[PDB]
Amino acid sequence: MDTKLYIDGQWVNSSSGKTVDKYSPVTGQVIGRMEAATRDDVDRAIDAAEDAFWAWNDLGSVERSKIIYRAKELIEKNRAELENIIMEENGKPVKEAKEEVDGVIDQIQYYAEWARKSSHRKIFQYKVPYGIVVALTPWNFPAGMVARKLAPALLTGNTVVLKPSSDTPGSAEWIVRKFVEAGVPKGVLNFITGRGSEIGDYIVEHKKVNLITMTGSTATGQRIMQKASANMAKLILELGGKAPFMVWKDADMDNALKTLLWAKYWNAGQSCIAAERLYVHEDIYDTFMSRFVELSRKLALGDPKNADMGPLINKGALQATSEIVEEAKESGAKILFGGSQPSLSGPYRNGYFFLPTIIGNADQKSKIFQEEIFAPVIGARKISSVEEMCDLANDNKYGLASYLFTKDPNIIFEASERIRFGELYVNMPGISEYLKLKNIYVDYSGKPLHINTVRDDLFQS
Amino acid sequence: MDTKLYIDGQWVNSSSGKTVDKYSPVTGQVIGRMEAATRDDVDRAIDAAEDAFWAWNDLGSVERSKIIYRAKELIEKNRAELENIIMEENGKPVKEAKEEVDGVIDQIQYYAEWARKLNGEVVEGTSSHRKIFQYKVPYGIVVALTPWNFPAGMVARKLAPALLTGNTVVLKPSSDTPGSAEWIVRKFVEAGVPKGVLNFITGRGSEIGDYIVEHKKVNLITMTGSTATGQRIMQKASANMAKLILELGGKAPFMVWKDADMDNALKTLLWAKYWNAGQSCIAAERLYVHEDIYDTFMSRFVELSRKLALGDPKNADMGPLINKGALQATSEIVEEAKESGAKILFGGSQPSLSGPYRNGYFFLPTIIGNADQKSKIFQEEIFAPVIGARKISSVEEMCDLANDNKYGLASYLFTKDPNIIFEASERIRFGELYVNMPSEYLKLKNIYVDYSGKPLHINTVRDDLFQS
Repeated sequence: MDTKLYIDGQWVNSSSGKTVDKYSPVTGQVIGRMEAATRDDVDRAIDAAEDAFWAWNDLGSVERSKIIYRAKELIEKNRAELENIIMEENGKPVKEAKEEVDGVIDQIQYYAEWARKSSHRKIFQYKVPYGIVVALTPWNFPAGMVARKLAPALLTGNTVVLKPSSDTPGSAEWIVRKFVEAGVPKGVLNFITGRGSEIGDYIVEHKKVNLITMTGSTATGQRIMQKASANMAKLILELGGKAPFMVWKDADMDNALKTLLWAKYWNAGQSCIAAERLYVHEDIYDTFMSRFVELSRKLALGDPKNADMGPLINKGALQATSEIVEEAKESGAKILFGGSQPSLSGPYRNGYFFLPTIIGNADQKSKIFQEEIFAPVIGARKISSVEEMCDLANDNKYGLASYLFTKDPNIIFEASERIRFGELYVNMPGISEYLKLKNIYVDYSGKPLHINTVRDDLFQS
Repeated sequence: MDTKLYIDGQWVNSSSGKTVDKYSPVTGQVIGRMEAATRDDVDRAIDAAEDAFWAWNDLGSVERSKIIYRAKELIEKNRAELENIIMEENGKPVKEAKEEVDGVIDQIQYYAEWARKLNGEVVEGTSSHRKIFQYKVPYGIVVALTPWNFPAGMVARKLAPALLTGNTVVLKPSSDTPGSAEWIVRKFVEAGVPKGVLNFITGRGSEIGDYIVEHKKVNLITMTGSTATGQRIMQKASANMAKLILELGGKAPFMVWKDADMDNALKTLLWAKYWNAGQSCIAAERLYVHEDIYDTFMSRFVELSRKLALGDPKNADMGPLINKGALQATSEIVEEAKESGAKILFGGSQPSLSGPYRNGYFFLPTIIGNADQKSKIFQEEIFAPVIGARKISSVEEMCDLANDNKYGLASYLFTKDPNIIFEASERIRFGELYVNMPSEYLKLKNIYVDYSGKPLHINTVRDDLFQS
């Protein structure tokens, strides 16, 4: 499909006339185009948003919620199309796509459901929009993330300029279209595609932007933060991590294995909570590793209609992965399975597929263990004590997700405090952020004021 | 007084040996010294904090609260000393100092009172054999950057809650007001804060400030000060991804409609501009008065200003500016205002005071008319006892004037028309509107547990992989 821009209620082309090609990660062939927006286009979008803001605000939450509900309904009616788009653009297995769609739907529903939800001195506390919201959605879940971003912002009465990832405009565009159909007014939602190397910074630091909501890589987040010093925007940033996966000697093996499989290979490891480091107890280690290898052997790559795991999002990512693997190799590491592209028939051989890759002889200090991978590759390391394990877990710049398999309650308890991570998943696999409080303090006594530091003998005249 | 560093439980000197002189804003003479910490010192402090963190955490909230209470009590016992220090370092009128002290005490009390009240929570999972445990935990190592304008109160605001929530702290106060901060730190130590939990670093920000901000091991930065400084801090923290708590002042419009209670309004204005010589985040920075009363009001204001005494904290109504530099800046601003049309209706210079006080950094209450809405006086933060005034003749116009500003934190309105008040509640785009009157330190972490002890079924993991 060819995607366009949506600026002040119209589908338009880039003002410069430039486009960017969209490649299929399944075939490696161009399958679409998107418009490469200019600074000018961005500005226009922002202006539109500004214009629409007050009107949007005045409609009240209820009306907004109605619209949102309608949009959701529309999406539900045509979910198949969305699923197909997802399959095209990201190569996700069908099941995964379906799941994502479901999630999107549910989140929309949930966000809609928040609609309407001295003695002579009072404080009035209103909760009001921030104003103009810029939404940056990463292609990890190019629909789900959009849903997360757009809905609540919209409900709280903010106007929006959405820029999706250059890799996954299509889904986002579709969503936008759906929203428009549902009755979002002109200027309330604007859609801007384009290479971040040209416009991303500009979009971030623009004079009129009030809030930025973003999910993606840490570096990108950092950059955004740096930029926003110009306009003092409120920042909502989710920036992934390097989740340790810890399996103690007493773990239920099968379950653990399943969890590991999910954690690494769901969306080919391209997640903000994916298993990034494997730590297994020395007593079971070897056996466990084999089992894992065996499991990996059985996963099919290729067509979304039947594959267990999809491709990486683009050529560049694939290349990076390859480089990482090479680095691992050319520094001692044993590749226990995979470590290359698969060998597939027909169009699929030029897709960006990478084999499930498992690495031993793995240095705790190496790139494999210290830098985010975001791909179906993991290094494994033995452990022999709880404290040691904890130390290993904590030895990272990133602290988002973590996983633990054990039946020892004490250990679990201890990790609850010792593992310094935002989520710990044990034996298993926000709306207010978009509102600003304003206070109005009123004194209606009508009596003379007395202020400690102002002498009242100034007012016996 | 000569202040020092507190690093890993010891009072020490700077590693470089260098110090910075502290001037009295009342006399303009050097009255003390503080140590000019090095990068190395900062690093050491950070390390100490890191070391102490776990121990501090393990003590539990209750113990921490106890300590805090003790500290508060100690402060109360010796508040006079603190007051005196404040008077020395900032030249605040005695009353103001007292008020500040009171505030400090109260905030400490309040923060102590949250012990055991931010407990964790247990909520339902996605089945009857799944639970999600939500603990509230410290961020870790906190850097606290306190300003000079409320050099005790701000410290109190920063240190207490952080300490209670189980964070360890490296405090750097303003180079203009180390003494109060130091005293507070000492008090805390006396109360029983353990080694490394609280570290105190003084030093010129031009050397170390950036370094302190962007250090690898820092988890949270809490700061109050100027907007530019805040921006800089933000920029720096891209290096370490620290959680930021920033309070950055503003340019508060002061609006007086035709039906205002005159006297009260005047009093409020006086408070707003001249409290702490206008050196406050929510101080009156722009004056808008209704054309029907304007002239009279202005005179009245002028008259009031005439009556305010400057000089010694023991008897003055208003204190000096914090340093020579600030004074100079103020002077420059005034000159700019002059050399571009403006009528100085009163003041506009240093006062004429006897003895040592004439070399202090006092500036007269300054009131300016013929004031351009687009000028520096109306668009850039002043933070001094100077204000420009402008007529208004409609509500909409007034609103527009108010909103025409880069910085929007506080605002004041005097009127008896309810409709107007209502309208401003939505039309004035400011965080606080004063009408006819003058957990951040905790991180949530989740633990998801499945206890079923049964085989898991995950849509995308085929169970036919485990029929062998």
